[PDB]
Amino acid sequence: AVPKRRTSKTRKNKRRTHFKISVPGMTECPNCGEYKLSHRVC
Amino acid sequence: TKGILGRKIGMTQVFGENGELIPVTVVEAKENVVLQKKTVEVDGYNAIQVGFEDKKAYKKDAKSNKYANKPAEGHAKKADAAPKRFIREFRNVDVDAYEVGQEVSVDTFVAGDVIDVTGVSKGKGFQGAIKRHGQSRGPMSHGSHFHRAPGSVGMASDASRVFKGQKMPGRMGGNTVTVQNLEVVQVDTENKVILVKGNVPGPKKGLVEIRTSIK
Amino acid sequence: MIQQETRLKVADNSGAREVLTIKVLGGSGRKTANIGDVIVCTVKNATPGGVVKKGDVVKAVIVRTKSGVRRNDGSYIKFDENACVIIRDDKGPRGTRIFGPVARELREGNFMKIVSLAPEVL
Amino acid sequence: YRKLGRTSDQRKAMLRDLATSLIISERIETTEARAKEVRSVVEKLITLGKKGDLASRRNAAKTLRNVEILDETTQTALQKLFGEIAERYTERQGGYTRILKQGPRRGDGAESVIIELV
Amino acid sequence: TNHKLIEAVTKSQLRTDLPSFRPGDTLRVHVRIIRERIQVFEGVVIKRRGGGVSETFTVRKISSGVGVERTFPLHTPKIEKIEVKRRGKVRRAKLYYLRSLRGKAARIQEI
RNA sequence: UAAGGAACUCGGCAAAAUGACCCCGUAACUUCGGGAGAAGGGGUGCUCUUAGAGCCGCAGUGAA
RNA sequence: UUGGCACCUCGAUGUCGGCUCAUCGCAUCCUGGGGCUGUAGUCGGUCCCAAGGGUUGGGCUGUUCGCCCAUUAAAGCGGUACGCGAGCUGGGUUCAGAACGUCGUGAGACAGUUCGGUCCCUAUCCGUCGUGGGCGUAGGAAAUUUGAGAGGAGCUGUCCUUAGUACGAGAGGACCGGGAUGGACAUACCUCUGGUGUACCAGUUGUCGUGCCAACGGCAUAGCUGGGUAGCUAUGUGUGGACGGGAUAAGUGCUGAAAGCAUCUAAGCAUGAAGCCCCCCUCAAGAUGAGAUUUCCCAACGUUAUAAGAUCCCUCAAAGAUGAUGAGGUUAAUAGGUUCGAGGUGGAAGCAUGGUGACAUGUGGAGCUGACGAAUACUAAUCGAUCGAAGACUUAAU
Ligand SMILES: CC[C@H]1OC(=O)[C@@](C)(F)C(=O)[C@H](C)[C@@H](O[C@@H]2O[C@H](C)C[C@H](N(C)C)[C@H]2O)[C@](C)(OC)C[C@@H](C)C(=O)[C@H](C)[C@H]2N(CCCCn3cc(-c4cccc(N)c4)nn3)C(=O)O[C@]12C
Ligand SMILES: [K+]
Ligand SMILES: [K+]
Ligand SMILES: [Mg+2]
Ligand SMILES: [Mg+2]
Ligand SMILES: [Mg+2]
Ligand SMILES: [Mg+2]
Ligand SMILES: [Mg+2]
Ligand SMILES: [Mg+2]
Ligand SMILES: [Mg+2]
Ligand SMILES: [Mg+2]
Ligand SMILES: [Mg+2]
Ligand SMILES: [Mg+2]
Ligand SMILES: [Mg+2]
Ligand SMILES: [Mg+2]
Ligand SMILES: [Mg+2]
Ligand SMILES: [Mg+2]
Ligand SMILES: [Mg+2]
Ligand SMILES: [Mg+2]
Ligand SMILES: [Mg+2]
Ligand SMILES: [Mg+2]
Ligand SMILES: [Mg+2]
Ligand SMILES: [Mg+2]
Ligand SMILES: [Mg+2]
Ligand SMILES: [Mg+2]
Ligand SMILES: [Mg+2]
Ligand SMILES: [Mg+2]
Ligand SMILES: [Mg+2]
Ligand SMILES: [Mg+2]
Ligand SMILES: [Mg+2]
Ligand SMILES: [Mg+2]
Ligand SMILES: [Mg+2]
Ligand SMILES: [Zn+2]
Repeated sequence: AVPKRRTSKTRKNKRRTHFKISVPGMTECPNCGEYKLSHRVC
Repeated sequence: TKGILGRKIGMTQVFGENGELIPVTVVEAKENVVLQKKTVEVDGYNAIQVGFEDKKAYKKDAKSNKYANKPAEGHAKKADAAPKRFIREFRNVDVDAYEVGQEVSVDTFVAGDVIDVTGVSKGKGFQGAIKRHGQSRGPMSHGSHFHRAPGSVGMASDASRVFKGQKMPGRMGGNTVTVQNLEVVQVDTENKVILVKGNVPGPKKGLVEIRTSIK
Repeated sequence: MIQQETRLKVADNSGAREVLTIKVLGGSGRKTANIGDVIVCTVKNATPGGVVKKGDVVKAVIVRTKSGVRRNDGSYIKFDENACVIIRDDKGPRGTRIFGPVARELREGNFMKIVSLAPEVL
Repeated sequence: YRKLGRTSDQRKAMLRDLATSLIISERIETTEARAKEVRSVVEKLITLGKKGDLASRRNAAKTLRNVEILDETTQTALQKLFGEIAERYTERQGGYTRILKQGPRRGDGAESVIIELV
Repeated sequence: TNHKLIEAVTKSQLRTDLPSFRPGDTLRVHVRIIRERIQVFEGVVIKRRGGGVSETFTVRKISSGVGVERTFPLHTPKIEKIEVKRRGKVRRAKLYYLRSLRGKAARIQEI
């Protein structure tokens, strides 16, 4: 129910190893010279 | 002995001699080809490799398993066969009676033959102890707050841990399963079909392996 | 599909009218019995003057069930009620008459006297 | 079929509303899952319009909402469906709608799409 | 259809001498029982279900005051013949409501 | 929700069942008021004629 | 077990029974093997080996226990905080109310009894059940694999025949074998029997709508009712464990001396259990000891671009919490639509005819139809982007 010991900085950062986001899937739009999400329309 | 690969089509029934109802599974075992012969001298054991269900030839920029990649294409061409969707090894058979590139026809088996059928059972996803392990529910009334929980998972200070092998919730199904001592009811050379008495593992279209029964 | 506490009509003239199932015989942990199986039962309701009396603990063979039975040819037979016949150790009926239809599986069970006395065997 | 986070009656009402809105406007913006269900609903309505008989009209009226459309003329959604839209799709064998993704909404990250008549 | 392979492999089992009938009809079913004799089960068709070789039908009768129901696969060779004695008038495919009725309340009008 | 029907459980807990209106009918006991809505049974739809004749459904206080 | 002691815990180590889930011991309840018998046979008594599996459903009581009813091959005895309340219950037992008996002058009390009486907690670590990512496995990659090792399974009844034979005055009634069929358990699966089936079909009540008739829609548990496809399912349909090989236990010996003989033992040689190791099923090379086979790929100046091969993204389902897996991505049937079907429902609307009317009949097995089968690019799976090796050293080699 409750933490028996406090979490060390090391353990917390190890846990957060995978807690991140990814760059979105994007492709260049030919006419406007900008970027958009793949399979999406401007 | 004997072996073949096929797809499970579905269940139906037939009427045997004296009219008894025989439930059966239809297996379509077309396009079986011996791709390789493994031997003790080279591989350390005797086996025949059988490919099943020809797939499309290699093409550039293929995006799915429908098209053979170059390693698979070379492996099949070495047998002078089209690339195959499913590849499995048979150790029960006698390798001296097969040639690389030869067809394995449904006519390999005969009605009355006793077989073992192997396949991947149907998946069920994340399931609890009641369904996955067939445990009892707690009471559904009389003040109960215990219905589908798994129950006690151990003992007290001894042993102060849960033993390996404790039955708990988790993914269910999708396991390799062998059903033993089924019978071949009918072999139909056209349509390349084998009728297996009873039922076999897996969903419809799932791959099944038919072998002569070990026992 | 007969289990402990199932109440059954009696399809004979032995005196018992309704019985209550005490035990399904034929092995440890057996839960249910069907046509041709033998049960230990108690007579809950009896008619006057019969040989079998209320409160007696007797043995009976199941002769028809609502669940019915499946035959090897893929056919089924089902009845509108659960009825049994009080028997002796020799599998002969205790009564001298049988009422209503009984299943042909009794013949395979070797309850030939009951089959003979039945007005219809289906 | 999808449940769209609603009970059966709520989902049916929302699908009728969306289909009628698409018939009225010819192009709407919604969520991806909603549009993936609305496409089937709308295409079956258009099939009924292409049939064009009285029974098909009454079956379509089972689903369409009662929304007036205002050259100062006035017609109901059912009239538009059995007139203009059916006539425009007389020669096309299915595929009367198309979905175009646009990216997440700010408020809840929902995948916004535009579904339009082709 | 069903799967083409299933239909092809079970085509030979189908019988081509069974009369057409519907629920509510009275049938005489001549069942082979074995010393091979024929026992006639006469009663009303209360249900037909399934398709192909798996199709079944159920016939109900009152035997000595006790309702009896017999379910047969449509194409079982164990049936010698089927005779349609009466053509009943009903409003639904499954006549399960007949189970709870007795006497004239269970009567089915003829066409 | 098959078949069973309290075998559950400390205990029928919970749930199921009953339920409206109209007409029949109603026990021991009683302080003669009661008990009593005892219990247990029948009828309800629609159309037409002026209580009959019809019509339809598995089902008519067809829901609550 | 009842105790003795008072060593951990009173800034808290929740007490009985039951439920759920087990796990271990063997002083073994059943089943397997064997010696003796005051073992004729069928049955028994006793002792030895043996822990593989199995070992119940009720009446009473809070009960544990115990008695009883009916079974069973058997209904074994113990340990695990009298296993298990951050898994459940809360009948009993240390609570406030009340009453009886009893004791007390009394307030109150009990080798007693009786009715009633709040069971909190979002899991950090270890542990356990599942499921992904990283790196390693001296090139990179696709597929097929060996099996070190680990897990699973392991039960048993009845009947027929041998044979009414052996044994036995008789009654009764075999071993050894050979056949058949069940109980419980496990596992797969939906053809069948049934269950469910809230975007399938139909009937029906009240009320509000769509202007009205007709036909429909909303709400009333999916309003209710009768059916029901796929899928998921057991009570339904199949299958499995009584086989065999090796080594053994208690036993039984053969040959055989010490001990001239005797002696199963001391050296030798056999035989002998449901038990051990295999045989059967499943997982398994992070087996860092990182294995094997087949096939594919081949550059230059850490950098850039890449090969075989993967992914991102998108259409999805046999897969699924998410990842992952598998089917597909235009050189395309992956999903939606469309068209034709299977199955389900059971006779649409409109019109006509008959009826005073409720309705009926005909057009017409009609109309409708989620998930199931097939055909068809009509709609959407666009363009594109990212990752991805260049094969070290030492020693021997016919
Ligand atoms: C339901 C919630 C209560 O939990 C409980 O009552 C139980 C079920 F969790 C409980 O009884 C625990 C288990 C108790 O602890 C035990 O104490 C024993 C002596 C020993 C045992 N161990 C150590 C062997 C301990 O575990 C105790 C003392 O709570 C009374 C814990 C202490 C810390 C305690 O007092 C706590 C603070 C107690 N409490 C007083 C309630 C006091 C009674 N109460 C009040 C209310 C309430 C108030 C307002 C509104 C509403 N609707 C209800 N509900 N119940 C609360 O307000 O909250 C809780 C947590
Ligand atoms: K089924
Ligand atoms: K490896
Ligand atoms: Mg239980
Ligand atoms: Mg609950
Ligand atoms: Mg959804
Ligand atoms: Mg509603
Ligand atoms: Mg049908
Ligand atoms: Mg039930
Ligand atoms: Mg029922
Ligand atoms: Mg009852
Ligand atoms: Mg009880
Ligand atoms: Mg109990
Ligand atoms: Mg209650
Ligand atoms: Mg009412
Ligand atoms: Mg002590
Ligand atoms: Mg001291
Ligand atoms: Mg303390
Ligand atoms: Mg402390
Ligand atoms: Mg011992
Ligand atoms: Mg009682
Ligand atoms: Mg304890
Ligand atoms: Mg605990
Ligand atoms: Mg007090
Ligand atoms: Mg006193
Ligand atoms: Mg109380
Ligand atoms: Mg191993
Ligand atoms: Mg089906
Ligand atoms: Mg079904
Ligand atoms: Mg109207
Ligand atoms: Mg409203
Ligand atoms: Mg309202
Ligand atoms: Zn742009």
